[PDB]
Amino acid sequence: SLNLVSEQLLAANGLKHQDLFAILGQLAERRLDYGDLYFQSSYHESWVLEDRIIKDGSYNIDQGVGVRAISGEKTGFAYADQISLLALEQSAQAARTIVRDSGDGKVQTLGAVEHSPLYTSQSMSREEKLDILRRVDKVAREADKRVQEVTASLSGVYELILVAATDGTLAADVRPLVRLSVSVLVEEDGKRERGASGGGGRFGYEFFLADLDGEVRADAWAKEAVRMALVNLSAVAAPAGTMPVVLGAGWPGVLLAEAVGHGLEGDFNRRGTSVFSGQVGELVASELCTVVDDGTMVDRRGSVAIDDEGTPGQYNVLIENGILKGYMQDKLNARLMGMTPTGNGRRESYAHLPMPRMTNTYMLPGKSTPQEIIESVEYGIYAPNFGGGQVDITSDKFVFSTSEAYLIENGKVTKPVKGATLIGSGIETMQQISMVGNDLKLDNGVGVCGKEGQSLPVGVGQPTLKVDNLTVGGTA
Amino acid sequence: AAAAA
Amino acid sequence: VISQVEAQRKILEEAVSTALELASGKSDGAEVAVSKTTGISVSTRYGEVENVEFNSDGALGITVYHQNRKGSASSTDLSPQAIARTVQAALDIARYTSPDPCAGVADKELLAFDAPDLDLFHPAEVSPDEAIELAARAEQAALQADKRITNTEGGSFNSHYGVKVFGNSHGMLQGYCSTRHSLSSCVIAEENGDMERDYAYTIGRAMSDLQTPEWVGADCARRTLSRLSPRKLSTMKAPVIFANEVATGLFGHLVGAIAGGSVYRKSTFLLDSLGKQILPDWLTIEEHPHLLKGLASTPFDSEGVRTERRDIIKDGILTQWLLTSYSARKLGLKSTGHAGGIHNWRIAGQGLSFEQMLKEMGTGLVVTELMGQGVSAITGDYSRGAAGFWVENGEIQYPVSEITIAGNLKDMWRNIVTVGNDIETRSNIQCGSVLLPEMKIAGQ
Ligand code: NA
Ligand code: NA
Ligand SMILES: [Zn+2]
Repeated sequence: SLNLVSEQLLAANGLKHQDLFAILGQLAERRLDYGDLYFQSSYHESWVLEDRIIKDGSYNIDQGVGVRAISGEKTGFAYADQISLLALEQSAQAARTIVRDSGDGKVQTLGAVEHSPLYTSQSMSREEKLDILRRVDKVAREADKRVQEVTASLSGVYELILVAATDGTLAADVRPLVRLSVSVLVEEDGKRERGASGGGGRFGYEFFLADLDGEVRADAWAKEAVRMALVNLSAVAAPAGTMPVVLGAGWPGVLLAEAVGHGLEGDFNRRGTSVFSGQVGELVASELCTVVDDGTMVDRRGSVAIDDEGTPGQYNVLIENGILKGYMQDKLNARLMGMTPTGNGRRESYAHLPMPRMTNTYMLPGKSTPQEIIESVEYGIYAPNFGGGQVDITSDKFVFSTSEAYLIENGKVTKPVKGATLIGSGIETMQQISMVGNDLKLDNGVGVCGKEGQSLPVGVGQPTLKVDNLTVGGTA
Repeated sequence: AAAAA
Repeated sequence: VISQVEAQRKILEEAVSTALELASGKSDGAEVAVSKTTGISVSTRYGEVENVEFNSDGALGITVYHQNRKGSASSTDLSPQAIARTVQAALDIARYTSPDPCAGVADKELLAFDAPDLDLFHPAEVSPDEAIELAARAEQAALQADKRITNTEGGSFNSHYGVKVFGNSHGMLQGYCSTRHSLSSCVIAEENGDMERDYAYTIGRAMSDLQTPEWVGADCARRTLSRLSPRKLSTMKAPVIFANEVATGLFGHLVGAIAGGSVYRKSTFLLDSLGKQILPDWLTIEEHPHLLKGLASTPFDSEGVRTERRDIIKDGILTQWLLTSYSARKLGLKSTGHAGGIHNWRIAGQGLSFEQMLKEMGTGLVVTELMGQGVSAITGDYSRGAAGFWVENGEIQYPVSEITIAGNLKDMWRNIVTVGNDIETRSNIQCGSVLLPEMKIAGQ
């Protein structure tokens, strides 16, 4: 696997392992803690169905090398949209100017080690791909006469990476990723609404024609987009104020993944700018709460067989029975905090710097049934789906908008309600969790996380859970 | 610090 | 720098001509866009260099058309062999997509064959050390302001130049150069265990248009200290002022609601509002695509179509949609030159300062920062997280946070009371603060 990637990224571009030694040597002329070379090539394809036809398709290619020189807090960085000896030399000579002082030159010998495989290394025909989209269109339109528009898309990426560093690290990965997305519009008596579904992971397109609880997966997802659209078409104004909120299993995990997960990234905590800074050993959550970030999940969108620094993905317990245990790291922030790498050093591409980032972030299951949770609420909201939102990790605020939600009245789910924005404090919200369900699920393969302008594929999850008090931004 | 589906 | 840029421009013009000629024998039409961006991005921490990043980014994109079938491809490699591969990839896709008569190269009569020079290019030779000193001065000025500033997210400085060339199979081939420079800082203050963060910035096409580093740091400290010890308001109904910096975004929600893509699909709450008075009868929104040095000025849109001076809103009335070639064709209309977005919006003040607006409102909420999504394109429903200040007796009393503001855009826009003379001048849309009579505030 290292051999196969090396042939494509190095040998095919006129490079050998001794060229890596020479360029790392150029970096180590300066007084540095670390330097690395990061090689990448990818191909992306898409196909889109709309207005009952195959309307569009695209094919996008990128390739390049990025070079870093690191001393304490400091990083110098340069890169090129090509893989060649000249690009490496120019990039290294720019990056190393971060420090003027001479170094001892003593790098560690490059040596690769094994890691666990987490995903495979046209697999389907063009007409078979397009038949997935045609099937989604047919099933969605057949589901209800009010369905007027359907947009369905297929996206696929095949990515190769290789990293070599002054600490001896030599590592490679082969990364597939596919996504099916469906959006529908419904109309009745001049009123219109929309609904959406989809997912995927690190495998081929055949996943979309496999079984999901007795039906073809693509059919199930087409029907779900229609179901969502019709709920929204019927929904009435949401109430306003502080009340109990039951968050559904799966994608609603984005709210705490974002608020708490970003809060526990090591860059913020090393600088002291997170509300969680210096709090290891303290009760930051209800004793019912255990939160993990898990890079090891076979075939998942959010997983990392290695991260972008060559560190294998790990199962990291962040909060355990309410107690803060520690932080997600990259190599730079681990050194400065006196800690070790965790498998969280990720970069959008060769043209961007790595930093501490999430993989698959989720809360562990507890002892309550979802029915028991709903039956405990006299008046509140049940929120099984969200769009997106935003967080402030310094003052500890999150803001997330519902995409499917209902009143709870006298222990029963009742009327569907319109998009409402929930706002609160991450720590206070975790301390308000009084019931944790036995029904853990992750999202279907849809997560996108942004930090400092860099977007990455991630996972989120949780069981059903009860927040005793949370501010709901409705109108009624 | 902004996520979505 | 100027010799480097002209060398890049020649290479890019050749890349466009090469791609079009390779496409010409095997397609009915084609569109090609290329760009190159180069510069530096630096940061500081406690006034010392932190990051130094050298930027160099290229891109080529092509769309081809045959029998009304479309296909697209892109590459960051601009070698002739990579261009050839990219053209072939787009042609291969268009063999399999379906005929769609609204797709195709923009109408020849609308193209900017002789595009105007809008003076967007003002290069600077700033060394990494010079860049670091500007960022350090800004961060240091903020940190020195007050002993309650106990942490930092750093100083930042960016300086870049770009070149863009567009061509198509009607014979258009035009390009232009541009620059952008910016300077910012962000610090953290604390009071009684509660931390807050805020930032300040300056931006321009020329270095000599920027505020000083000391101005940036002073503004950053002022903003950050003003946030300390906020209250969470109780649930209520009250008047709301959108401060200038968020009022621009309030008008910004119009763009999605009048975009041709949403109009032809019937996915906008303004579907039945062309020619209707949706804003106050004294309010006009002016678009100015050809302002010299303008932050969002452009000599042609992303399809090569000419950009025009237009009043999108005139005396409260919605006068037009924002169309591209495809959405115009769906509606039986012509492109309005909006492929890639809007091009400098201007809204005049009605005479009052911010202070005078506080006095008029008397008691109510000022919002200065908004968070989250929370705006429905199809219904107009609005619910966003907010931070700002509570006002009583015409005076700011304390900062507030952890609240939402909610309403519907149709009612919010129609009932605007006034717009201030305190114009925000660093953005695409430029206006002052905006007073609304009532919103639903959710809190305790
Ligand atoms: Na393992
Ligand atoms: Na031709
Ligand atoms: Zn995120």
